Amino acid sequence: KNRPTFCNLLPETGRCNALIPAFYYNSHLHKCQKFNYGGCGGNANNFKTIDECQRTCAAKYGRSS
Repeated sequence: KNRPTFCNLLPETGRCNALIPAFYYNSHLHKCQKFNYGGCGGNANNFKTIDECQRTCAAKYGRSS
């Protein structure tokens, strides 16, 4: 019943940091935001780009063919 609001949740890199296309939605920004990740931690809020980040936290767009 209705999705969660993890988009507001605060993820964790895992005491690390490295250039990686990690992306998630920010309510204050009302859009997606890219964050840095390496491979130590990782919370629910964490995608690979604005695409998967827009269909999971934002609305749905035309993506099939």
